[PDB]
Amino acid sequence: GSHMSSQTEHKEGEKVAMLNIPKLKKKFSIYWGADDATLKKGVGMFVSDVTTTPSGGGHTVLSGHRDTVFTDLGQLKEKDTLVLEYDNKTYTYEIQKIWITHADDRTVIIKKEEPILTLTTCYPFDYIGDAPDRYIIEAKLTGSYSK
Repeated sequence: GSHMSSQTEHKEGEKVAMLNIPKLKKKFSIYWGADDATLKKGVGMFVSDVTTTPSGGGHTVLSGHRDTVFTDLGQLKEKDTLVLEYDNKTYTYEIQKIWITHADDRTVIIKKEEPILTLTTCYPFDYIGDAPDRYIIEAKLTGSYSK
């Protein structure tokens, strides 16, 4: 009963926002939800009754994996910033603190009464599936743009 398909409303596996890095001048496509079951997508946004998208003050969680090392040095730093594009609006975030937590850390996947961007990734080649310790990049919204 999956013959019918939908494409227009916020749906998991669909591009809803784009992640752009100014310091590293790197860009990544962020799709609604983050299905780890399939390796089709690369980066997905956590979706839960507590997790929400960055459209104006909310808990934003990013999910990704680590492949190789290139600009990781500039990625992990409070001087780095994460720009998110949503609804033709650009949100400017800034790395506040970087640490590592377990994949079962709901404290980092809870709800936030403020616009905070948290990135959780890892899935190393050494470990198959959801690595035990995932890297966490915490960032807060400093500026926002709207066109």
